[PDB]
Amino acid sequence: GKCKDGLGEYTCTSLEGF
Amino acid sequence: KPKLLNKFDKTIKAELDAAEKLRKRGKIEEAVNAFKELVRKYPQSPRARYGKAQCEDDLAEKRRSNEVLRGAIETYQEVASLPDVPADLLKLSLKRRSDRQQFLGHMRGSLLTLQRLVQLFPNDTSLKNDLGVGYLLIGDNDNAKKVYEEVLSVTPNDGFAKVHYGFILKAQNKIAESIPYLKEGIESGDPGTDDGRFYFHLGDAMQRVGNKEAYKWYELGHKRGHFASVWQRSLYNVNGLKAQPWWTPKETGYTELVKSLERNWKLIRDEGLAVMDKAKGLFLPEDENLREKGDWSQFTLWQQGRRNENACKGAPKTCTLLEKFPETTGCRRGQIKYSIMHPGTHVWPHTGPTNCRLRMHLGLVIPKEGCKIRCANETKTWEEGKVLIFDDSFEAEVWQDASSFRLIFIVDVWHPELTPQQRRSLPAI
Repeated sequence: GKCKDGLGEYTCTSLEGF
Repeated sequence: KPKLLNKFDKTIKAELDAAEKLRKRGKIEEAVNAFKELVRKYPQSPRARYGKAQCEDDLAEKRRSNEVLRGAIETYQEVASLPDVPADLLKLSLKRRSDRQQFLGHMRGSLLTLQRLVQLFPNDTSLKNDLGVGYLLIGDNDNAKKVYEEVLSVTPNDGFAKVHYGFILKAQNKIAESIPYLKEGIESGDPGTDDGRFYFHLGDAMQRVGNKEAYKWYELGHKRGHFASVWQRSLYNVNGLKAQPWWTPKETGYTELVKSLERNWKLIRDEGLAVMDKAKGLFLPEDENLREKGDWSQFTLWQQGRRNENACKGAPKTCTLLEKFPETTGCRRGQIKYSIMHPGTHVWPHTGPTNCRLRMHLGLVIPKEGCKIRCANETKTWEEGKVLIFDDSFEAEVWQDASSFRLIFIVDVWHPELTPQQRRSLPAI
């Protein structure tokens, strides 16, 4: 799930290493 | 403190220390070949294999290389495969493996590693807590919930499990039930509980139930450095950006975009009404648990700076018009979307995730009464054909008490003081 209008996800960004 | 040398490794401690000293002195490449030489000479040595992994881990940091880190991740695994690995070293190796897997986005891989850790160390409560984080990171809130319910059945006052359990409950809209877990968890002061996410959701949960103590926790969250202010509670920020709830077009510098939206507002409206009439399904209900009640749906043209081609088939002229403004089409921390809200709707007080965007609202169909939006301490109304601009990292609240639908067009732009390099580098939201 994405944080669009709010901040409800545990993390809003994706992890892609360096 | 930690016991990392098994019986054989104690007999080669001089060689192991010499290699590790090279790593601690920053001679990473010399340390790699030294530990690689020890792995060749002593292929069963767990401390030698761990030294190789740590050197690869450091080399990955120096080079900023995912490939080199994938090598380290495999070597951490090899440590655990060897015979007679001391418990401390086995735990250190697999914990770093999981952490580095998460760093690369190998969330399923990390989960398997965390599951193995809990199987190998069934009484280590901190590892079960870590397993729950692994589930949260892949979006598996049900399994995360079961993990923390197991932790709390054994250690009821584990603060880390409380805050994460409370976080899960609130995400499930169990607002009242989440408050004591979030509060007791933060108050425990256990490692991992001084986290802005938990202050954020405790205060929001309290606002939803009418608990006036909400802002005492926003203030404490601000004091501990999690919020720029009690009003502006976004958690994915660039510090220093001008912070104010309401902006004028001139203050943003995006006056050409605003002119284009206001001059061409009727074609934007008309394509939105056409989708309302002939492609309703493109409007998706708001799905972030932001409503107390009512009906609120959005038809998104851009998200994370990516155009939705199929959506733009439904608003082709609007998408063509906006293509000329990369300050919004390239805003990877915002959206471009129609937003319809119907009577009987109330949006709880809330903030967005980031201070890196400003939000424009173009009025398309605005009933003469009943619709208003608050940002911080100031409430405003929309006008058809006119742009409002606010910073939704400040607390906002919305009401729709008209007798017909309210349609707006939402256009997010990069915060104007963000550099071009920042606009290219910030991870999407």
